[PDB]
Amino acid sequence: GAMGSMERASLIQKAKLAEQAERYEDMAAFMKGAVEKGEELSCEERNLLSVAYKNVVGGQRAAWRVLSSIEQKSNGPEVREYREKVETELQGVCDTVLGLLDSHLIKEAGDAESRVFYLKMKGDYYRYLAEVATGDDKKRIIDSARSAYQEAMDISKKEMPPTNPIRLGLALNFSVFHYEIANSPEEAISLAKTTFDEAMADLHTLSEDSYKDSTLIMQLLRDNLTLWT
Amino acid sequence: GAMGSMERASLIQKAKLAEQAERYEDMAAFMKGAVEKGEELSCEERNLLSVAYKNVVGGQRAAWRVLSSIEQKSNGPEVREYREKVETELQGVCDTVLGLLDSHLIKEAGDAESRVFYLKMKGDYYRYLAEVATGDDKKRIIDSARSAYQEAMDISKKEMPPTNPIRLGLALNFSVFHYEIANSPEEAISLAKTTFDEAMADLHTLSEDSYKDSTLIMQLLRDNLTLWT
Amino acid sequence: GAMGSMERASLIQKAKLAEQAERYEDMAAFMKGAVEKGEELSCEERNLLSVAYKNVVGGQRAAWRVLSSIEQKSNGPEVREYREKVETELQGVCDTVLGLLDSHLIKEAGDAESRVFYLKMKGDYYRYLAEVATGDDKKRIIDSARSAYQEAMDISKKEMPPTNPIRLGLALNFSVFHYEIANSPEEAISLAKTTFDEAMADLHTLSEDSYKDSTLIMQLLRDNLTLWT
Amino acid sequence: GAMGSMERASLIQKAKLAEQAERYEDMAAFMKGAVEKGEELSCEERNLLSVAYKNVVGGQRAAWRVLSSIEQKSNGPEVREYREKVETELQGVCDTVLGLLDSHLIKEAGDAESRVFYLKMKGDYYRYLAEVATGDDKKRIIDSARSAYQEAMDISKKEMPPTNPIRLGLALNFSVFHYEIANSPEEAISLAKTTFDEAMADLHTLSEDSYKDSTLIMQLLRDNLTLWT
Amino acid sequence: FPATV
Amino acid sequence: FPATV
Amino acid sequence: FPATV
Amino acid sequence: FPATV
Ligand SMILES: [O]C(=O)C1=[C]C(N2[C](C3=[C][C]=C([N+](=O)=O)[C]=[C]3)C(C(=O)C3=[C][C]=[C][C]=[C]3)=C([O])C2=O)=[C][C]=C1[O]
Ligand SMILES: [O]C(=O)C1=[C]C(N2[C](C3=[C][C]=C([N+](=O)=O)[C]=[C]3)C(C(=O)C3=[C][C]=[C][C]=[C]3)=C([O])C2=O)=[C][C]=C1[O]
Ligand SMILES: [O]C(=O)C1=[C]C(N2[C](C3=[C][C]=C([N+](=O)=O)[C]=[C]3)C(C(=O)C3=[C][C]=[C][C]=[C]3)=C([O])C2=O)=[C][C]=C1[O]
Ligand SMILES: [O]C(=O)C1=[C]C(N2[C](C3=[C][C]=C([N+](=O)=O)[C]=[C]3)C(C(=O)C3=[C][C]=[C][C]=[C]3)=C([O])C2=O)=[C][C]=C1[O]
Ligand SMILES: [Mg+2]
Ligand SMILES: [Mg+2]
Ligand SMILES: [Mg+2]
Ligand SMILES: [Mg+2]
Repeated sequence: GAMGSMERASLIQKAKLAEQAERYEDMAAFMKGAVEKGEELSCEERNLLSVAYKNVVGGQRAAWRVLSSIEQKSNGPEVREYREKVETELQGVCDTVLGLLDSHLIKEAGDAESRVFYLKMKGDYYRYLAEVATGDDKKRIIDSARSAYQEAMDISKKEMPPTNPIRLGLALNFSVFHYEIANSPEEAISLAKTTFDEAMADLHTLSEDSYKDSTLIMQLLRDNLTLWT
Repeated sequence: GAMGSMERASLIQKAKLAEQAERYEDMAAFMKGAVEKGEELSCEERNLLSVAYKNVVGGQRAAWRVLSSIEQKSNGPEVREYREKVETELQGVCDTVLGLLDSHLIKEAGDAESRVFYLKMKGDYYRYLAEVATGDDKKRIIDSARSAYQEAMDISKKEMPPTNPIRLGLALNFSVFHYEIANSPEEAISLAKTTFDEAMADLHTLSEDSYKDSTLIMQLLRDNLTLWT
Repeated sequence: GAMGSMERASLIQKAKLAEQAERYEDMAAFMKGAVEKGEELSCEERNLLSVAYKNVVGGQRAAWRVLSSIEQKSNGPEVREYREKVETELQGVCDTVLGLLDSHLIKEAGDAESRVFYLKMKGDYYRYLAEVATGDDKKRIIDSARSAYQEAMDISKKEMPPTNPIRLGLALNFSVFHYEIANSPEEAISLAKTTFDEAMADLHTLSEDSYKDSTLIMQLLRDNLTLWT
Repeated sequence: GAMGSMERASLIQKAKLAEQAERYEDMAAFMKGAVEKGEELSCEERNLLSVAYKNVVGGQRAAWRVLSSIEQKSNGPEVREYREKVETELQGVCDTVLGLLDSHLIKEAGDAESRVFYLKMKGDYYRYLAEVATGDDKKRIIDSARSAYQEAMDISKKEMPPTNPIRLGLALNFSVFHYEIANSPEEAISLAKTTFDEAMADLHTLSEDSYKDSTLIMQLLRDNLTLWT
Repeated sequence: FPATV
Repeated sequence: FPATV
Repeated sequence: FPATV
Repeated sequence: FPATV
């Protein structure tokens, strides 16, 4: 790989520089290189990886949605061709993330937090593939996303408090999956409300290191429930 | 080239789609491909080219400034290495634009507007090279930028009204060149004030197609004069 | 009056202090006192008067609209009582402005600009009375507003260039009167478009002292036409 | 009083309408009338009273600061006269609030929350009087504010959890009093840090009804400490 | 609401 | 769109 | 100015 | 930074 000759510690350092420069493609490449050194990631490093790839795929998703809207309103091959170009790049990034998860990061060992974190990522990037998939392949990608979200939920419900930001973010995203991907708005609503209510009931479990993240995601759950009711 | 098999009209169409998707690297590539078909650009196409490359190099410049600031405050090789990586990419984009200008776009013929437009671009991209240049090469890039700005000024002063947005934008940018690149804040201030004052004195020359652009740039001249006095 | 013992020049000075403090009730009281010294107002003083009373009545109008909305959705006497309280205060301010216009400011003499300015104010404050009026009295207030707007239009069309900010603002407001008060959206649209188009056709008449005001109001005309089409 | 003939329940209802209309002078008058019916206020009613008067005096304070700045930079009697006019009105509102607190609201009985709430108000409005006071009277108003803040602190420390929003807001404001009024930036900093740290240490005491208020004020404590260090 | 000045 | 993190 | 509530 | 276009 292009990062193979660089020290792991220098890759992490350069990922943090790229974050500060808002150079998220660079940041993702540096963190992919660090992952490939084969050592487990710390919590901080985990979240350098995730923010980098989320920003890359987030921009591709926003571009795809713009072109897709132009395309469906148009009903010359140019809009379809360019939408397909962006779609191919987006699928490539998702396949890169999913391969790193399967090949290096997901394991039968580590924090409960660690396994939930990467399993949530797997559900998310299968969801992004599902947003652009068609026909025979869509409903298979859906099943893959569901099984990763569900394994993550099973672990988080047993090993993490109901205010844990990863547990909350997982449920927020799984709830969106139900609504936008699986056409089950009632499962989406039930999960968001249950997650919010169980966080309130055990609000005493907020952690002084992460309570701002917890309460932020609790509002996002309320936001989606407002949007959906 | 990768765009060589695509119709010129499809390249323009896809540049406009990429603009709407805020995919400015794609947009620049499509417009480079269109330029290379060898036909002169229309006014609209001119400004698709310029906005595309300005956004690409603008992001590289902002990243370079962030890393450069971290670097100079740091006084490990990692910050320098990454700043040099970004710097090399920025120089590559500027060299690409300058080669297109010299090889295809700048000509002894066409609108006065056309020649001023591309000569302003040449001054600008030599200025961006100057922002990161050192030593022997800096002061040469400076001369190249100056001579392109000055040729553009000579033409605009003879062939365009003092409210023309290209004439105004050229003078705004040339004034910034004087201040930030040539360490001549008094030439910068004198040019900005003269340009503003001559626009006001002949304000009756505003065009119904572009007066909003003219008055916008007139305020930018005032803004810089406020910043500089 | 409470301002009767204060020098005119001190009243103007204190109106400007109240403006800077955003104390618009005070500002209006100071300018009413200055008007009552019996000397004509300068252009600057004219616009201290107008901005002061516009801010006072603007706040009363926004409060009235909030209460009125609550009231009509409610279909206890409390909402009606309080809406009537605010309505009475709003009518009192409008009656104060209209009495100053009739008793002191409107005259058969002075700038064309001066007479148009105050006649526009008369139309405006009759319009604000019309927004809360009912039945027998509404359609009379409407006629009063119309005749003041129309006299102002007649003068402005003969004595002022089509880009003059007062002429433009008058037509903007008269166009809103047609739409919101007189239930004539086609007269509203025709006037806004004619005013905009005639400003563009004679854009060379923009004044270096007021062109920013002119172009601002030209966009407001376009905004309303967008909203209405 | 002007509100004497109105039912208490109608006064509360109209205070809520005035809040929605952002008519805070009206809102304060309605709540003063309700207080004067002689029944204790509920928590909700307490906070209708406080928000109403805070908005009235907040606008007077902002106007006073603008005029005071103009005045001290000016070193004609007009700026001083108008600053004194605004100052007199501000003192009048503060005296009105302090008289309501002493005559009706502060009591040797009720919630710990209730007594802390009104004692915090007493400290606050003595602080606003102190901001404009001079000489012989300033340092007396200071003592009055201090003794009310300190009684409130003594109660809150014994009867309320360290995350209670009233306890936190009291300490935030008392900390500002130390810094801005009593020229004791080290007492200000020590109190803000102690309050924040003790809230974090007992973060498990956040209440599901008010945790958003608690965490908001915890950030305000951090904000002031950033500003002050 | 529509714009007025 | 609905919120995700 | 410093924050108060 | 100063404004350019
Ligand atoms: O990895 C862990 O164990 C772990 C990580 C964190 N966080 C936060 C976080 C929250 C949820 C997710 N999520 O995916 O749901 C990912 C990251 C975060 C965020 O940017 C963020 C915070 C709020 C809302 C959205 C984004 C950090 O940079 C960070 O470090 C907090 C507690 C943790 O336990
Ligand atoms: O090419 C020509 O002849 C020509 C082109 C235009 N413009 C504008 C323009 C103004 C100045 C420059 N400049 O470089 O100084 C470039 C583009 C523009 C902008 O985005 C823009 C407008 C205001 C401020 C900054 C950017 C257009 O998209 C566009 O078409 C207007 C009149 C013209 O004559
Ligand atoms: O009085 C005159 O003769 C006269 C006055 C001015 N203006 C402007 C103006 C424009 C239109 C109206 N209008 O009512 O339509 C009132 C005031 C104004 C504004 O705040 C303002 C500017 C833009 C948009 C809205 C408000 C000034 O403070 C001022 O002085 C400009 C040219 C003038 O000729
Ligand atoms: O009265 C009580 O017992 C009581 C009252 C509340 N609050 C909040 C509050 C917090 C602190 C103060 N303070 O003065 O410090 C006053 C009011 C409030 C706010 O607007 C607000 C919230 C956050 C920041 C600033 C303003 C409510 O409208 C309200 O009801 C929450 C818990 C309570 O126990
Ligand atoms: Mg993060
Ligand atoms: Mg452009
Ligand atoms: Mg004005
Ligand atoms: Mg409140």
